[PDB]
Parts: sequence; C-alpha cells; structure tokens
Amino acid sequence: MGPVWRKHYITYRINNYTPDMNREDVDYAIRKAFQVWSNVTPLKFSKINTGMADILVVFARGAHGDDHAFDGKGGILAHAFGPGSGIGGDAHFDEDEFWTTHSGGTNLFLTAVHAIGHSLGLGHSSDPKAVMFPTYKYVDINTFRLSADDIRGIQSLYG
Ligand SMILES: [Ca+2]
Ligand SMILES: [Ca+2]
Ligand SMILES: [Ca+2]
Ligand SMILES: [Zn+2]
Ligand SMILES: [Zn+2]
Repeated sequence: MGPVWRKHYITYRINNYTPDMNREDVDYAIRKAFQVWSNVTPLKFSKINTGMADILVVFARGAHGDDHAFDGKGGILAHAFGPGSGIGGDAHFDEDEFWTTHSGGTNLFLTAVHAIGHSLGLGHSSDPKAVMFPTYKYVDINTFRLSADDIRGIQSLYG
C-alpha cells in the first residue's frame, strides 16, 4: 500500500565513512547490499560521488538532525526512511556500533541489506528466516541468501 520508487534507476551516495572499516570495504559492503535487492527486481543502483542521490548513506551518532536519535553502543543499529523526496530513502547507521566485514562487531553488509529493504519500501517480516525480520542475526555473509518471504515482499512492490 505504501511509498515505492516510481523509477528503475536509483542512485546512492556515501555521505561519510565509518572509521571502523577500510574505505574499500565500506564501498563493497554497501554495493553488495544494493545488489541483493537488484538481483530480484528491475531496479538498478548506481553510486554517485557528488550531487543529490536518492539514497544517502550516513554514519552518525546520537541526535543527528532527524527526529530519530541513536542510542549509543547497542540497541539501534541503523534506520532508513521509505521512498520519498529529501530524506526519503536515506539510510543512517549508528557510528557507536563497531562495523565490520565479519562476525565480530555488527556486520555492515547484513545491516545494510535490511536498512535498504526499508529504503525500497519494505516493512518487517514475522518470518524469522527473513532478512526483514526485526532482530539482527549474523549469518555467513558468503552464502547469504534472501528468503522466499523477502522475495515475495520486494516483488510485490516492484516486480
Ligand atoms: Ca533521499
Ligand atoms: Ca546503537
Ligand atoms: Ca563505530
Ligand atoms: Zn537518522
Ligand atoms: Zn527494520
């Protein structure tokens, strides 16, 4: 019923990089996360380095200029606005978390897949196998796959 992007070419921009990770690893994690959803839809995502992107990717802590403060280490890991102009689509990651490429800390790739779900208009799944389940779970990110419920969800919006 809700907001959806009404175009197939979507842009994203990385506003700032967490110091927790190698810059190339931030780039690859977010890229790979967008690929997850483009693999099952007609959407295409392109990274831009200047200008206004649809989806601004931000690492920030506490109160950071929207109405939804972060809460320090623990609890909230990230949030994302649904499709829309301005802040719509934007995905914010709590810098008080310790972001990684692996099972330690909080995996940036897995969090971004979930956050980007929301940026594309998905809500939460009650299916504990689904990436859009509300609770973070680390799974070997090599071999990661969307569930049938996640696929049904995003195809209900875009496909
Ligand atoms: Ca936006
Ligand atoms: Ca937090
Ligand atoms: Ca951090
Ligand atoms: Zn925010
Ligand atoms: Zn969520």
